[PDB]
Amino acid sequence: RATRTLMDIYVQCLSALIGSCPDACVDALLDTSVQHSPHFDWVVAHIGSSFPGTIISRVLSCGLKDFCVHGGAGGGAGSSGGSSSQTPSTDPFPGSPAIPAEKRVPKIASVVGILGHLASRHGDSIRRELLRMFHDSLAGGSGGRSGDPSLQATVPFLLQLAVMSPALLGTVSGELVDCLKPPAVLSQLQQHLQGFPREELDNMLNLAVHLVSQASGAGAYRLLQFLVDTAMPASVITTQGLAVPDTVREACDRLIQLLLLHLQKLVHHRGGSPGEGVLGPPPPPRLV
Amino acid sequence: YDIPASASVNIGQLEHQLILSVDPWRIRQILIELHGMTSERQFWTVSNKWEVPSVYSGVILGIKDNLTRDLVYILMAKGLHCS
Repeated sequence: RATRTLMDIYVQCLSALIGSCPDACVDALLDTSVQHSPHFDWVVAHIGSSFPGTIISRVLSCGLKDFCVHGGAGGGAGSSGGSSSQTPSTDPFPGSPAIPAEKRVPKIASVVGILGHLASRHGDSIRRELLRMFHDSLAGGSGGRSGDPSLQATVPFLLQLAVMSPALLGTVSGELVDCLKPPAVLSQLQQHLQGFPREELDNMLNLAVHLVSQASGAGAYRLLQFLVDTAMPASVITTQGLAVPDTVREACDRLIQLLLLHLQKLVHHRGGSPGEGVLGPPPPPRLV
Repeated sequence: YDIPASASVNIGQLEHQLILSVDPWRIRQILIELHGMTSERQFWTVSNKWEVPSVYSGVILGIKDNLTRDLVYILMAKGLHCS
């Protein structure tokens, strides 16, 4: 790897020059390099080249041919399994999140690539919710934007996290908080299966896992009501009927769950009374 | 339910009762209680259905004390709505 660094630097400079100035001085060399990488079948080399191209030549200006070449190289690298390669590329893209990492990582538009990106975003959100760092807000916003941009199939990705947020008892509260934050930051992209999931077993599991938390964690009823208010665009009647049946008719699987659901319904009613008919007078009304 | 042992739901119930209140004495009591329990925030903009004409809106807001202007605004709005 003695002369490889110089070749990588020259390729990065050519890509930057082609992105800045629309010239044909990097159309043949990039194609030859891509063909050589495809014939060599080296995922680590392609990942290193992509990282070097996205490290400093990704926040300068928008690219047309260099971006297409990078997308083709990423597709050729992800054509194989590339388990460790993708596992390292996810961390490399999450570390260099400044500033066009979202447009460079999710540009593959592949099934396995989107699945790996969603898994990495969920893992990063869980780690940020469990650590509660200063820069966790930026990572959460980036994950929410990446999830909203990839709106192809998010029901299974949300169900896989909802099923795991009720198995444990220690990290279950943090997982539920991260899921609620992601749903509030994504305009509730998945809300039809929000009530049919926790029917009898998941609801009891969440009620038993919430007892291990504190008052500051259990005080998320206001956030839950605020998230449920600006949601349920087509499945509001069923959710309201289920809540009224599990809260008033005493049809809850647990004993303390009915009190929590009653408190949640009261908080939702208070929020609807304070937001719909008590917002303001001069500006136009809100859209609920 | 009364005595919710909280603040947000208590203020919500209080402003709901204020909206549902017609007698001026109860209105004044609720408004002075809200002014005493909260900061110096206005409580007249709690209903978008109270449309006061702009001919008197410029003068109804030119009052130093917030309690008196809030009371007079609520009274005028409710009187116009009842008329």
